[PDB]
Amino acid sequence: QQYSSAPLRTVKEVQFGLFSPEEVRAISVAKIRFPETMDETQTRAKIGGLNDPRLGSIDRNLKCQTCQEGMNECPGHFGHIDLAKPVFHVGFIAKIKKVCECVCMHCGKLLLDEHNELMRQALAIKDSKKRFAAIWTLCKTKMVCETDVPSEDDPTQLVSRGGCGNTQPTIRKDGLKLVGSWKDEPELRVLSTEEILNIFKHISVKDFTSLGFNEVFSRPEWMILTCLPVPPPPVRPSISFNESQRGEDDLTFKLADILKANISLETLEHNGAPHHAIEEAESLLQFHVATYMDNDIAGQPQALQKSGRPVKSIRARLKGKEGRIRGNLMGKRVDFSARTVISGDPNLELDQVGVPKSIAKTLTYPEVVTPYNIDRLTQLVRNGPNEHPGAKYVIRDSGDRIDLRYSKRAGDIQLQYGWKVERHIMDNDPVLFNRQPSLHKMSMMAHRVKVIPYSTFRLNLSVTSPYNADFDGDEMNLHVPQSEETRAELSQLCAVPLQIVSPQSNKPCMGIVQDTLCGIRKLTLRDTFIELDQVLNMLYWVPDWDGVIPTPAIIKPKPLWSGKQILSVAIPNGIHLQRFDEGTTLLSPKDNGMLIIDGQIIFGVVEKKTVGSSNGGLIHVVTREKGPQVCAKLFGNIQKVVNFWLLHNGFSTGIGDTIADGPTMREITETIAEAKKKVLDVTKEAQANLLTAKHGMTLRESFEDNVVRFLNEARDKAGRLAEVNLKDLNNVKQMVMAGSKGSFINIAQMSACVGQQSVEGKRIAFGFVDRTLPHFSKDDYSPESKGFVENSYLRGLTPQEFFFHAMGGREGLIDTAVKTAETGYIQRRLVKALEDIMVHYDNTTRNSLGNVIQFIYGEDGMDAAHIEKQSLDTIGGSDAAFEKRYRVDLLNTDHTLDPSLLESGSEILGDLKLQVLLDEEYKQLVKDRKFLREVFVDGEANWPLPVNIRRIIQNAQQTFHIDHTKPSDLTIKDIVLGVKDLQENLLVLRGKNEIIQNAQRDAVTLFCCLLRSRLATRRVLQEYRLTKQAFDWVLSNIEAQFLRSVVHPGEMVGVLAAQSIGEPATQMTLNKKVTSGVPRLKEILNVAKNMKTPSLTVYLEPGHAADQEQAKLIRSAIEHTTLKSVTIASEIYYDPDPRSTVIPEDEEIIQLHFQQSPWLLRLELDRAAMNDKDLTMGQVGERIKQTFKNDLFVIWSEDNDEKLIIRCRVVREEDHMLKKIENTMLENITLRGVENIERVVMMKYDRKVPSPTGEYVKEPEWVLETDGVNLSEVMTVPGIDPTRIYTNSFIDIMEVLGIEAGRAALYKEVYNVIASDGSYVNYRHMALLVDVMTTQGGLTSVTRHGFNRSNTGALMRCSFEETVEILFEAGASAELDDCRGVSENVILGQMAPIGTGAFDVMIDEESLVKYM
Amino acid sequence: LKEKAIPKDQRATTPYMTKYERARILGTRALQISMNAPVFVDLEGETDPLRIAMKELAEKKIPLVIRRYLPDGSFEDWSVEELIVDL
Amino acid sequence: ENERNISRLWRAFRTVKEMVKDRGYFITQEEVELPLEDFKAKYCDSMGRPQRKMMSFQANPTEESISKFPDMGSLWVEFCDEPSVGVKTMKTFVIHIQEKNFQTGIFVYQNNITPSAMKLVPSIPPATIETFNEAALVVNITHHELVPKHIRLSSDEKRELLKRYRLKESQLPRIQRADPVALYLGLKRGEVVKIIRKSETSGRYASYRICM
RNA sequence: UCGAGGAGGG
DNA sequence: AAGTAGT
DNA sequence: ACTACTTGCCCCCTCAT
Ligand SMILES: *CCc1ccc2ccc(OC)cc2c1
Ligand SMILES: [Mg+2]
Ligand SMILES: [Zn+2]
Repeated sequence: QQYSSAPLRTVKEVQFGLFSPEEVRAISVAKIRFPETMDETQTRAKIGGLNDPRLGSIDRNLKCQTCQEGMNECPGHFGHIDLAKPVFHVGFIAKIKKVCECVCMHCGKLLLDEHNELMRQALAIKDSKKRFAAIWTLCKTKMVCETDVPSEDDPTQLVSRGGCGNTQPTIRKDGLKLVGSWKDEPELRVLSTEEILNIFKHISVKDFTSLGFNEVFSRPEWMILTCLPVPPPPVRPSISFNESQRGEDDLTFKLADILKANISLETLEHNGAPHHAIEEAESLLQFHVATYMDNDIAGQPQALQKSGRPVKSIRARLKGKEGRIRGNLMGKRVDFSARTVISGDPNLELDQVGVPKSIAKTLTYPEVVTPYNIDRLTQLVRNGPNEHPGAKYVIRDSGDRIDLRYSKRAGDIQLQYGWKVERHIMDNDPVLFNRQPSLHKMSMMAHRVKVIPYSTFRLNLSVTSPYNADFDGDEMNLHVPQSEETRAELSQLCAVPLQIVSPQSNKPCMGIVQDTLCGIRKLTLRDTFIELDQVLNMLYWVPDWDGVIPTPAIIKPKPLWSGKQILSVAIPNGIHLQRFDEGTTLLSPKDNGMLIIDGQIIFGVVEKKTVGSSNGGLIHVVTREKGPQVCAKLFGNIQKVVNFWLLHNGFSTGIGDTIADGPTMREITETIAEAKKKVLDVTKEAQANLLTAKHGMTLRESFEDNVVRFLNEARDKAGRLAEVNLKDLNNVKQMVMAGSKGSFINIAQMSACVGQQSVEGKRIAFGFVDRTLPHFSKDDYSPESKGFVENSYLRGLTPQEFFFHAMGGREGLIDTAVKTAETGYIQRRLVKALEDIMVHYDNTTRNSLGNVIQFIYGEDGMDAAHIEKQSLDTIGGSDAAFEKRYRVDLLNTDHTLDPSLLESGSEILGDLKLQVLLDEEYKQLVKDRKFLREVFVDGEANWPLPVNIRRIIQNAQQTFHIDHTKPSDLTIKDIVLGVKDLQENLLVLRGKNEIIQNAQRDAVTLFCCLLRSRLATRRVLQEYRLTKQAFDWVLSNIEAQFLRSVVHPGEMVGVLAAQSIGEPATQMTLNKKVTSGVPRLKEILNVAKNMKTPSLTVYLEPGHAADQEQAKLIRSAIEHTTLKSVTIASEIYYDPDPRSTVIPEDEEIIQLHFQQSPWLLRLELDRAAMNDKDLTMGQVGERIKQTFKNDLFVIWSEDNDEKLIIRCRVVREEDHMLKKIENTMLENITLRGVENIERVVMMKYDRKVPSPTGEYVKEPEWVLETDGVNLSEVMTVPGIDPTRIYTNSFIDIMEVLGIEAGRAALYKEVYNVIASDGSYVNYRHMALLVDVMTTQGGLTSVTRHGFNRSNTGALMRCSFEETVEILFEAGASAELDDCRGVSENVILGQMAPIGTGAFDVMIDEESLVKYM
Repeated sequence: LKEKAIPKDQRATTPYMTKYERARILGTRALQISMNAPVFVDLEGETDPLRIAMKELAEKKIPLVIRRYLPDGSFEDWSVEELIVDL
Repeated sequence: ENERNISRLWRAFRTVKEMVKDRGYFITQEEVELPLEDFKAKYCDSMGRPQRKMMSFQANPTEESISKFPDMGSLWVEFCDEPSVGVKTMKTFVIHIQEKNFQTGIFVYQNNITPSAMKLVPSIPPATIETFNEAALVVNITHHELVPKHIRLSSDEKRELLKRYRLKESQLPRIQRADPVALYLGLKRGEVVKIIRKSETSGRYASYRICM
């Protein structure tokens, strides 16, 4: 804290290494000889032997006798201990042994030379650690230190190499000792540490630099400890819980152990030394030095304190969630924080936070005294710390700090410029507000303080959704920035209105919720009319009101305003919304849809689809059009008019809202009756062996799959029966229609019927023997036995329904609990794996190594928040409707621009050069239609893109009062060249070379296809009716909003991608039946070697879509089967006459297939099973015969003989040869199909595909699904489409088709995991993750085995997992840390090179005088 | 090296000011204004140092240069006066 | 039965002509779409049995391939009739390679090249030899949906790539040398491949990977 | 003022 | 225990 | 094929050096 004249710098590089004993003895300030910590007279001095002998203070006296500084300074000074004998460093016994196996003993020389080939190529590995792995692999088995070697010129006359003669021992680890054997019996000698030390000290400098070591920073000899550093007290501080008692740290005691064992070894060495007696006091010194650094050694007793609990090792301090790195550096407890219960408030602005007075009196901001505030600050100092607008402390330039609670001068402080005043938090201070867990960045947002009473944080309700905050008792956190520039970082980056439209889903993340949403529908109703007395209150309630009472829609006998009318006062001007819900006409008979013009509602009931977090909703529009702050006011003004109107209209929900209304119940139970009658039918079916299974499914499985569909297909029927019976006044229906709470299934279960309970997919199992409850007879598969709840929640469950429903509920609660640890840990692995990824100032997306992950972020360079789903109007419809819309033929009197559309209309008829222009326009639009159908194969047209051109043109049509009568003053040169010119101004990259310029046309290609598709000449002139005015204005706006939509270099895209994936992973209430989201995502992120549902989707040859027989042929062509699948039984007979036969049913078919063994093997096959696989006994026998060739004489009955028999005999004394031949036949040999393929189902997928007319048509095709993967083999099968085949095993895709195709399948799978739960995540996040996993050439797991073994800095990698082992290898290998990783600058307390740190701020002296 | 400075007539980054550049400029300035540093605008009654910095930026009277570093130590200097400020 | 096996060999012959055409050698599209009948019409004996040594062929570089890569030598593609390639046919093909003095030699083996023969694979530098299994060649993987356009960059094209992005080769995405497509292009170490794939954010996106 | 164990909250 | 990296 | 492994958000009482 005190001033120092040393130059202040920041850490640029961290150079890791190992301590030479000499350097320890050098920087050692004390010798440390006695375990006595205290003066031994307990005179409150510290002995000149262990604690403060020049090492630092534990008291309040100018100590640190070397520093003369006293604590809060003198960080701690080191001492040394000279060890009586070398001991291993426990963290390197693995590496020491590994080095011991590479070098010869008694000759410090590398075992393998450059005279070896595999060595000299492993020697050239540029990496250090991987080279050491290859050298240790080549040298762990050369055991003879060879002295001469076959040369490179001639293996005959060979070459010497100055080699050791001795044989190299085979070494093994025993506890903490290294023991070896040599070369008629062996010999075993333990390797003394000094022997290894002398051998390491003789390793050549080139050899250990080849072994990854560093001549100056980490020689191999230093993994062995000779002089041991003694950390100062601040690392192992004392305790003062009484006065004449002081508790020393665990480390101080463990050192005293090391010192005791050392003095024992020193006297035993200096005296008469019995060999065994000292060579086990050494084993004890090694034990103490080892367990002092790591006391969690595998396969050893822990070093235990007196009380039995183990001594906390130093490694234990750094490792783990609560260790040094995770819980003290990557995360801290912080000052200037506050936390309390949260509440809602209809009367706070969206970006305000209600702060209780007691907290505002406590939290304090340091304001520098400037002439702009000396008056206000002087008044706050007068109010002092007890009244709210007051202050706690005053800091003078000297430093010593005045406490207004106590200072006698707190009354008459006359402030001075430059002094700091620590004033209370006051209204409109930017503060950071957070609810936990903090899953995405919107969980922490900057609010404006409003000091209020009553001890609760108060939130605006539209901000609940991003925090995931309810008011069932939550607490939220508040952090108060302390610098004038961290406030700016909050108000200009993290402020709530900025975070409204989120880049995670390119949609808003805040909407109109709960009361205001339920009321805005009742208010918006067509027959909702407001009287004058109440209109004036609703108007005065909107603060930005212009004071202009709008003309009432109804004058007539009495003036009446509509609900839509008054609500429109909150919608600002310049807002245009169109949405056709369903059967919506422009007449909107059902008040369906939404039509807002200039900020006035024209028709349509307002609900969730208009004012929720909807994609094209009112909030997304106002935010893009008018701005963050205008949309934030839009929340407050709607939540004030709707909330006020609802306050006086009222709203409730009673139990009568669940009444089924008489006969609807009668008709509901009839519906359940005829359903309970259909299952009893299928039961008598399956009980009489009359039902038949679908392929690859049990008769029983097929039965239950039927029954379940029968049941909950009838539950949904009673559901819609009650939804339809419920009048439009039913308050629950009102909430479902407004979209504020509740859904269909809710009405169904509450009023009609609950439905079938399920556990693990199937119905309620037979927990007891052959029944679900003892109140049931055995083998009872009835609906009301396996857990079908027939009663509504209104009627009431029976004890059986109650218990089954309890079982089903417990499955969901278990699922939640069992999965939260998984989703939370997947979230962490994602963040820690993408954390150092951001966009640099060349638009390339890089990590902390400069390695390019994405050349242009998201392949388009756009901020996901500036992107909306618009339609590509040039991909669908007939080839003709295309021509009708876009073709302009100036040389044809029927297909020319009508002279009504523009003024040069008649004088351009027959213009050959203009037609040459419109021709090349039309050839570009048809080129685009080609390109689009190549990119989007299935014809999907709606795709998220940067500039909403539809709104940008509706704006022009309104701004300029465009009448669909007057002809445009545009010329075709204006439109065609204006758009052609506009494109080369849509800029993302900006380099002056063909690489970057090609990258530009690439990144801009798709958007330009949309632009030309919407600014085509006939569209501009016949649909839009634009003017050269409105058109030029549309072009300038498109260029503006485009440049605004590019990403800003600095966006921490990595963390955004991780949070954008991990947070939807939280909301997954999971679980062909394949592995579902949360487990499958665990599979994918881990690069799971043996996944759970390895399906294979095989599409067949093009000219065979509907050929079902062809599909049946491929099913039989690939689906594996063995003889076991068709064999009923096998028997061994003694039938010793190869020409006669004792079994009379085999009397025939013996003179028909007309030396050997008298022993007969007779198989009986299943006619039904043979027919599922098309029989052909000849194929079976022919395969067996060609399986054994001459050794096995085989005959069989013919393909329709009543019993299906194969007889087998051996050819020219054990007879167990036949016993083993039986299961050789049953298990090993195959009949037809591919290996690892098991079931093969035929499903008939729908598939959109373009008609010869042009438009896309549903043309479904037969597809085979699969249980098991053999891609390399199924691929080469005749009759299939080998270019549409797909596997959910992307590990296989990477191995057969390449890394790129693996990246595409890896994305297709992660996308299926999110979409399967209804969620939407924008492309660039999933894309960025998949690109990180594939950028190194293979599949890098998001796992301590994959990415955390990269070349990123050691501090970054250690901040994840395997912390101390990573820091040990960093020390041994002398790693260098760029401190480019964000985690490094977090550890070092430096501004990280992210966001506002991606650049430096320079002051310019010449502009400093230009301005004065 | 110091051939690390891309010359002005060869700068290829964006001519627009980023969210982070603007936030770091307004913060840095409001910090210096708050530490009694010379102000280059008519205050016109403004007394919050941030609102003062927003006024300096509105008139391009901020005398600071943004040093944009490229992934190799190369960098481009840009004055706040040059940089376009949409938002 | 024996007839269905010869079709697979014909499919691999096709995929070989496609791979040679793609690597940058003068092959026509007629030679590629060599129909089903005309194959047994040329490479089957009296019994209708495929003779494989007849199938081997040389291929020369195209005009623009020599313009882009001047040292793209001539390529030789020998097939083997014996399903296990003995070291005798290897040294025959190998001394053939340096005798006629080629740059690249592609050896398609039916079932197994012995550990003895594959010892002579890097025995003729400065020429390289690639070994392809017959069954991994029946389907051209590059015709798959998920395999986008790979393009081998020249030494100057890559030097320009590293300059215009300020990159060391370590900062470039990597393609494994044993990667199926890298084997398909004869992609050697350090050679940079340029990957043009379609996109849904933009119309088309260009990435690059480097060998190993 | 040292920590460990248990019970709870969203 | 899961699951993988390494002996 | 067997063994060596690491590792699974924020926020009161009781006990005993
Ligand atoms: C602390 C991380 C976290 C929060 C909420 C979650 C909700 C459900 C699940 O399991 C399905 C995971 C969560 C993880
Ligand atoms: Mg809650
Ligand atoms: Zn000191």
